[PDB]
Amino acid sequence: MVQVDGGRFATSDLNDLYRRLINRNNRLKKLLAQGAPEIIIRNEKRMLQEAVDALLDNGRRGAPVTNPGSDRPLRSLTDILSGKQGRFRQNLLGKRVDYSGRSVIVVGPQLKLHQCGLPKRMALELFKPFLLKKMEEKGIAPNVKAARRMLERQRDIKDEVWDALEEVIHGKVVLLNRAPTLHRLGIQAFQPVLVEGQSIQLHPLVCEAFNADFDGDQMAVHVPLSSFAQAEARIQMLSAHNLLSPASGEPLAKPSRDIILGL
Amino acid sequence: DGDYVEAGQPLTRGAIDPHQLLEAKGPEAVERYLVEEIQKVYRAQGVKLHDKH
Amino acid sequence: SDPVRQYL
Amino acid sequence: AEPGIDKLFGMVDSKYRLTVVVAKRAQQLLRHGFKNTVLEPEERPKMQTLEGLFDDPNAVTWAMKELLTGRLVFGENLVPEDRLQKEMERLYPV
Amino acid sequence: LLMGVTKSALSTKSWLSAASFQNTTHVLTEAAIAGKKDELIGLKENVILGRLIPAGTGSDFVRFTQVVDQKTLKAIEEARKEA
Amino acid sequence: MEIKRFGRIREVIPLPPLTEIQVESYRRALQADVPPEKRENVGIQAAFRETFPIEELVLDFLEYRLGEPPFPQDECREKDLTYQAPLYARLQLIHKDTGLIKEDEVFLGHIPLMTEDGSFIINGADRVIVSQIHRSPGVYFTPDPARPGRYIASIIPLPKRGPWIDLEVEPNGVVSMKVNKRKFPLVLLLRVLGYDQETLARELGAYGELVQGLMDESVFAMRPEEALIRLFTLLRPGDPPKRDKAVAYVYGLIADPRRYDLGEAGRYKAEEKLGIRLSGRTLARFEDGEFKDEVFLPTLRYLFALTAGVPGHEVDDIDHLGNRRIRTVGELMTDQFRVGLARLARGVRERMLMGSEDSLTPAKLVNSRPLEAAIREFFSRSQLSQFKDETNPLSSLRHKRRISALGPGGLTRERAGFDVRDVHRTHYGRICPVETPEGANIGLITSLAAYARVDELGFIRTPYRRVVGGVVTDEVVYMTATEEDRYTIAQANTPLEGNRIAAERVVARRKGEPVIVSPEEVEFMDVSPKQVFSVNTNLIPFLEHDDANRALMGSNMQTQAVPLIRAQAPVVMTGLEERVVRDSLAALYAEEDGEVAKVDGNRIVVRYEDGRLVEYPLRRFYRSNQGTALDQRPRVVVGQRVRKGDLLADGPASENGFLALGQNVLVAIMPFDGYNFEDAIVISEELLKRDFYTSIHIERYEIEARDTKLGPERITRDIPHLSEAALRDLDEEGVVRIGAEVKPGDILVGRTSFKGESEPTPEERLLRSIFGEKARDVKDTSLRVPPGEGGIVVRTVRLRRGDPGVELKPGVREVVRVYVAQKRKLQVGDKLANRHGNKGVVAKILPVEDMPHLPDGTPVDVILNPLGVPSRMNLGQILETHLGLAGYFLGQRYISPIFDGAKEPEIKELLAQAFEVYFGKRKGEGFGVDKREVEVLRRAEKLGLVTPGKTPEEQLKELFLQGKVVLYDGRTGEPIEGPIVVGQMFIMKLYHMVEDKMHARSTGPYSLITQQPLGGKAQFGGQRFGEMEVWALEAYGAAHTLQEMLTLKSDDIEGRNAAYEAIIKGEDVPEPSVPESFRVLVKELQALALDVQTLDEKDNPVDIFEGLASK
Amino acid sequence: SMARPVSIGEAVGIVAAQSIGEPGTQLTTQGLPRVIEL
Amino acid sequence: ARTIRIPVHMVETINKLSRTARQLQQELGREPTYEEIAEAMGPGWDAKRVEETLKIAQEPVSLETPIGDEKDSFYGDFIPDEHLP
Amino acid sequence: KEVRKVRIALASPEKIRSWSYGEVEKPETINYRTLKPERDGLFDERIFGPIKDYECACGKYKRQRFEGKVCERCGVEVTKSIVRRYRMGHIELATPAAHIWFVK
Amino acid sequence: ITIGIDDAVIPEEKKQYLEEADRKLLQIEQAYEMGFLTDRERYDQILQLWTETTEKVTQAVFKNFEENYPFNPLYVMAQSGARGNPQQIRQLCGLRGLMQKPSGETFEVPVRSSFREGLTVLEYFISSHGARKGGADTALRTADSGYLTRKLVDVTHE
DNA sequence: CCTGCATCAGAGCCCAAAA
DNA sequence: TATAATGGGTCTGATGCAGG
RNA sequence: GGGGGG
Ligand SMILES: [Mg+2]
Ligand SMILES: [Zn+2]
Repeated sequence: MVQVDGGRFATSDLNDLYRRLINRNNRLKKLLAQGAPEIIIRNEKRMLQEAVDALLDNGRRGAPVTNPGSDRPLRSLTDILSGKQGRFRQNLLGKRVDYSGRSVIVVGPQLKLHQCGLPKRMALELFKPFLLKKMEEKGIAPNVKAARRMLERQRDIKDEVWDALEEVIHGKVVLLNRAPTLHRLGIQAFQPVLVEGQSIQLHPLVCEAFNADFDGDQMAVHVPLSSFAQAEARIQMLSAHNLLSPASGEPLAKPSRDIILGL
Repeated sequence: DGDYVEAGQPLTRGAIDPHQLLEAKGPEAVERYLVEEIQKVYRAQGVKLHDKH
Repeated sequence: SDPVRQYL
Repeated sequence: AEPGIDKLFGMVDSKYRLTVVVAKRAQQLLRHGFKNTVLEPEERPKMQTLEGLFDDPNAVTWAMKELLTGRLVFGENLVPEDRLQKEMERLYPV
Repeated sequence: LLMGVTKSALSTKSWLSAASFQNTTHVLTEAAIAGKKDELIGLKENVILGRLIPAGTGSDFVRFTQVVDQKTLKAIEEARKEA
Repeated sequence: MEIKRFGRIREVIPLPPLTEIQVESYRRALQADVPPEKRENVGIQAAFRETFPIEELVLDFLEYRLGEPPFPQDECREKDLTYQAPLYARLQLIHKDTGLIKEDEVFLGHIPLMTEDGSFIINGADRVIVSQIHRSPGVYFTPDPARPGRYIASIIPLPKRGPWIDLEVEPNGVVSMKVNKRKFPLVLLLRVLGYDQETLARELGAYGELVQGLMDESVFAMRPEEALIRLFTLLRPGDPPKRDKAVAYVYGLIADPRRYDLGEAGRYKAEEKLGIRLSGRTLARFEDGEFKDEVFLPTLRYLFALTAGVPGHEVDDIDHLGNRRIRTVGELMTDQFRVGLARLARGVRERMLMGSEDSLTPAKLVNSRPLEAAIREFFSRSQLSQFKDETNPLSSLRHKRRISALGPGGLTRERAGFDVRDVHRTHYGRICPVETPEGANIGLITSLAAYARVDELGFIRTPYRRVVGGVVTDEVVYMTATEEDRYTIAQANTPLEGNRIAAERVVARRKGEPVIVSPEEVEFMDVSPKQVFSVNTNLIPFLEHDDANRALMGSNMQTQAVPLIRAQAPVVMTGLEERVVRDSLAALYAEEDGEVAKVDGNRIVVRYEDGRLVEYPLRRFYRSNQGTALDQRPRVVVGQRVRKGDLLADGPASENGFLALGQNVLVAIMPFDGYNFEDAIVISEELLKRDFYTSIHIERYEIEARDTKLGPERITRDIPHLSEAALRDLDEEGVVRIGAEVKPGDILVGRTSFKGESEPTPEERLLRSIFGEKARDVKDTSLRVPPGEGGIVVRTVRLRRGDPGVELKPGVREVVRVYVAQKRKLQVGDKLANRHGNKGVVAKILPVEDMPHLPDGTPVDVILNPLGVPSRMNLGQILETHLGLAGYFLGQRYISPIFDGAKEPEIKELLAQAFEVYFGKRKGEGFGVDKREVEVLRRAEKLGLVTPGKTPEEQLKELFLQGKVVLYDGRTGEPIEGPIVVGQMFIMKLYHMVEDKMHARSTGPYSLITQQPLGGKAQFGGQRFGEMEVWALEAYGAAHTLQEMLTLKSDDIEGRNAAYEAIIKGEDVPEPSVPESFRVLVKELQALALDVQTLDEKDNPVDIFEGLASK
Repeated sequence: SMARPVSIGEAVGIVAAQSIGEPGTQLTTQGLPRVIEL
Repeated sequence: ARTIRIPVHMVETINKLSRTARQLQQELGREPTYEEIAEAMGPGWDAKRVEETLKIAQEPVSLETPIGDEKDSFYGDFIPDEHLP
Repeated sequence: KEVRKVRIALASPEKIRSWSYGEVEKPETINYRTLKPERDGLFDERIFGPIKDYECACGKYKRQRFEGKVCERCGVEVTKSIVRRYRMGHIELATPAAHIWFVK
Repeated sequence: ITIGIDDAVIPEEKKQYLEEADRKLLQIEQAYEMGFLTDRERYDQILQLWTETTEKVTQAVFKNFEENYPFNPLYVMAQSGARGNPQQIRQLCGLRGLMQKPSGETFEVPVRSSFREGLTVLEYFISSHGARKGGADTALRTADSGYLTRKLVDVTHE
């Protein structure tokens, strides 16, 4: 039960399912002490069952319990666990993550196969903690807390801060993903090349594995944090180290479109 | 007419029920049938895909 | 099957 | 492509063992401030700033290069893990 | 016995695998009755707990591999080769 | 410039009013401009005449009236108000016992009004109600899938106005009725109607094979009253079959003209199908004490004869556009109105049975709450009430003409199959075959065809010309799909000499089937090619040359074209771009003839012949729903002489009254160094220099100051511990000054909120207790600019409590709105498209010196890769470029209608006339053929492009007639080794712009229960790494990367906190801990009474709650 | 993908599922339904 | 009947305020202000009290309320957790 | 120790009570004026833990020196507020009810 | 490399192949009204004729290119595998060919136009049915495929 | 024994999603 | 706490069931 | 089972 922005309250449906149960239990205790006839106790007891039923799996047996003046079935414990939106397939086998971003992709013919164009403004957020530490070593700010204060306002960013970021990302890779991720190459690792501009630059040869075109596709960026994650990316996931289809064994990164045409 | 048929050999034209085939010819025969009958589809669409998978 | 109807 | 990536896959029986050796080595280097490196000053990976050349901060780069030299030993049950940790912290402070 | 992938998937020993697939209540009720223990053999089980999966850098084959330089390696062997 | 129009088709009637589907529908429902006695029984009126009189005392309906709106439209949009009229109703209470009559006019609340352009204003936001296609009520016969020689008759009423009925003839031979999912023998219902064995035998009997099979003796052993009770016992297991009780239920399901409504179209379809006349819209009646059948017996009669080849009996195509009808705004709203009225009636009867049966008036008896809620529910939350698409004028015109098969009374997911999404032969001329969504909604959402109109019954009709003998009259007949199938209909492009058909064999259709036929057999003829397609599709020149799959994208994307400050009409138009602007109600026209008195940035005043001085104010820089600027510009000067219907101001994305969705640019079709790859687009920096593809966008920011239990929020310039640099551009009250440039992080409106019992922590008390500053009463809650946003502040609105005219929702002292504007220059990542479905992102902007250029120095604007053409098969863009080349040098624009257009020879004549200007200028000016032009001509003659053995002028002209020119690479000066296609193309800047889409997050907001990052750019969300993404990491075997995703980068709280601390300290990130969403899973299974236990290798329990959950 | 003996630890089942599923999109009892039937 | 329980007498006042406003709106042909209700309620009532009473009378909304579209979005998903650092 | 296995089993009514920190006796949620949780209701701090870290309800004991104390006046344990995610309550049914999973 | 409208080359052979197709078609019509063939048989023979005429015009399109215009952009893009395939090119320079009714049965009347010539509104409409049916097929397949993939991961993940 | 026959649990991903 | 009032307003495949 | 993008 939380207060939202407006001072309004927002509450989980389980509270209403519990309230129904609690009322009926308490009423049952009262009806028993007052020695109600068997017809009345029977109605109360059967109502208690239905209340337990709605709490555990609502709609399973009988009419789904609804909030008043809405057709929406209340969301019971079973609904929380199960389904596409359930606890398992939503919060357990997949999650939203930190250190990630997304933008429109653009072709970057000049890139080497292991590279991508990464907007500098994206990289500053994605690497923000790394940038704060480095900003203290070269002194651009007295300490970590003050350095963060400088990035809050966009006009307060000086030009030495961009050079600071270049030092940070040295040799590190990022992950690019384009959904749907149909096979393991929907994610590949790239060494980012910082660019002005708001677009991600993608190497032409990897477009086939991603099934990416430039008709407006977007891709997601992720930053592997640990030395272990970074190693995994550079060795196992780097685009240049995966050149052949794991399915057929045939070359995946191969000439296409203009490249074939020219040759 | 007058042909010798192994156990689990199709008389009719059509898809074989894998289960009838498992009882008649045993596991290896069913494995053979499944992998090939699947590959038949992918190949017709020009999809090179290794049988191992 | 209908709790109201049953009680009635 | 990672420099000499083909030779690195050569050194191991399974590519995933390469990654583990590299990743652990990079962790060793960062914790001890690089002073346990087997590289010699001209073999040190370098990084170009606006100021000029400095040591490459990326320890994973260091570790792969070190591995290529042959000066690193990898395997299982080489030393109790804890015993290794104290002797290294003795040779190369933190 | 031959079962399609769906039936086969639901029949695995791992109840965490099966219950995250489909038929969650059925899977979960039969598991709780049986007092089932998930040994965390496969991947989905470990993903759900946020563990290090038993593949790639997580396979037990490569997991414990140690690295040591000849300089540090010898600097350990000599003290121990004595009484 | 001159405008040369092609095409030989003389179009008799012009397109109908394009929003008439909206305007006429609602006007028809409200009848506000009709005097009450003259109202026809339809819409609101019919609803009242349905809910009343209310029986026990009798409450009767006299008449209703609609007032004037409390606030005008602009005011409603400004104040977040609904644009609506007060509804009143005169009611007379009659006492069935006494004689007493009390009459009063009761206030029922407000009803929303439609604006002039066919849209609505609901809570300040403009909305559109999308028409809904559905199965027409009536009686249908479909073949029974089970028995290949039998049929099922289905009786379907209007949605929610009755049950579906099925009359299957079961394998035992007796005719069964299926109602509300229950089956029984149909004979039983027949006896209830008062039928005797003779009537069924005498009526039917001819089919001794079927008529005798319906006959069951046990049912006849009882009079109509006993049979009525017998059926009820079948239908309601548990209700005592009391004769008044049973009659009531059966009456309500079948005979009640309140609970069962066939359509008005349903009644006609029934009368026409069975050849009978219905006295009303119900399947039966209660008359003279018994039930008298209307529908059931004729429906049985039609079914039996068609079960044995009797002539004149057919199955019905349920996807035929004669059997599927549209529910327009008026009908949809009236259904919700009828529901709200019936609910109010429950209230009347319950109040007419309590508080003294005498001391009651009509004003006290009526509670309008159920009616107001039903109407507000429809307008606010219905699936058919949508946020207006007003990106550009065409967006809203198309939106209003959309047809949805979903919503309350239509397909669901899972529900909708293939038959419905298909393009039916009857879609011809009625529903556009091109304009539909790609993906899951394909075929469910469509667009009204251009010449189509919906008749009073709800069937879409299309115009055709009469053909008598061989002479084509000018009389046009609008036909439904059913009537069209009777005749033989000629194509619109069939040759004519005068009014006579000039060809001996014509191309025609009979029931959609194409057929070759002689002029003696020709009954009608198409009005125009425009009538087959939607309005968006009709805007695609050379459409006959485009593959439909790409034309679809062409249609849809014009909806997404952003209004440009320099917007121009395309150099190749279809001739519809004028009508769209006029019907859209974006521009501005002269009412009568007159003289222009005044012209301003803000206004235009016209003095007409009438003498009246009419002032037309202009809408300037208004922010649309999608943030594109709706802006009108004056096109006339003081003293200009105007006629009736002449243009005064241009709306957005219009140029001199023609639809301008984009700009005309000089394009070269050729690969360019891989910046062209896979539909990416290369553009010249010259476009930005001259402000092509620049658009204004306004974003709205809002903040409330409210009363809290901790004290009032205050909007103030005093914000704790902030420098004057941060507050510099804020006015006295804490609001940013109009005209300031604001960038991310900047304060827009200062606000303070009182601190919770977190009233500064003891750690914080001591720190403050050092710098001699006491910790303040208020904290800084100021509204700031989001990452990536910002612009110039153009407007501020402040609404307080205690200021004249304003009252906010309870508890809120004051609301501030800040309007921020941006000039958006085209940039890398922005999306462009032409009308043929070529779409791409700007991948490179080259400086003018790198652009391929003509010999005479003119650089091209856009370079489009030719690899986009052949697989896509959209060639209209190619002809558009060629005709565009001629127009660049001849200084002209063209009108090429669809399917009656400019053809190749005609474009060639025009191209020849252009070459003289491209070249003759040079030959005079004292320049001859270039050296490099010879090299290309050499290479071109190897290609079979030019005739060998001709002068260079002759050969260049041969290339120019193929639409190709010599092109020099600006990086070298050397020519392109071959001739390249160059010309003028119309390209639009679509609404998808990198500025809006770029997003990144280190850490940020988390969700309440799961503690995983929130979603979406507006929440500063994290990206979703889903099941398939985890699979990717698993197949790579990147175990540590994956674990980071599952723990430190998400819900492992100790880990994510610890990891951040490590990075800012330069340490490596720590090994992760248990993800919090797993603990949630555990506790939720305990809530289900399941014991979930984490065990070690020794099978002892492991506590993942670290003692917190154990006593 | 490496044209060489598989490394111990490669998650092969997942690679099998991704390899089989990815083409599913482009497949026209002569198409994808037959694959599912098997 | 209420997730946030309200004292019985207070519920009676709220219903009265509602009842009153419905009367005021039926004669006026429009929604009354806080002041018109406060007058209609008699002595003791100012506009401020009508507003405060309505704030108190507000019922919470479901975290599982669909955010429109009804397919894949819940209201609770847009609510940050302000408690945990 | 390290987690190697996950077991799921039926819960006895005894064990369900072994989990519970209190019986929820009232349908109340939070007090309409103070907005603090109503005692013995669904959000009670006496059952599920303190709303504020190391701070009791009435505020007699406000910091970590008493981690583990249960306030005599208001009855709330002083520990991390995080426990409101962990500690279970229970309802004592007057007559037993079937668990629908094992029925339907 | 560019694409102008003249780059889609209608082969001279087309008119011949069409002349052959119409005289053949008339002979099959005579056998219906003269009672040699059934209603089914007449339709079946027409489809066969037009399939083969289509194939003929394709080879003619590609032969005319290889022999007389081997560097034509369409030809070059198609042959190298840069873009395009024979059937798409056949629709550019040849005939569009037989189209399908909304059900599944093919129309007897083909689309004789090519995108270079431009279609007739009736040809355009006849063609629309198949485009839409394909779009709905594709839309309904990705869900079936997606679901298929998830089962496979779940059965093999360990 | 076997077969209808019903009741249940499935139905692609990521992003704007305009409440 | 006192006239009397007494019965409601989609489509598919798998699996476990009462029935010729 | 759902307006727009891929
Ligand atoms: Mg794409
Ligand atoms: Zn206390």
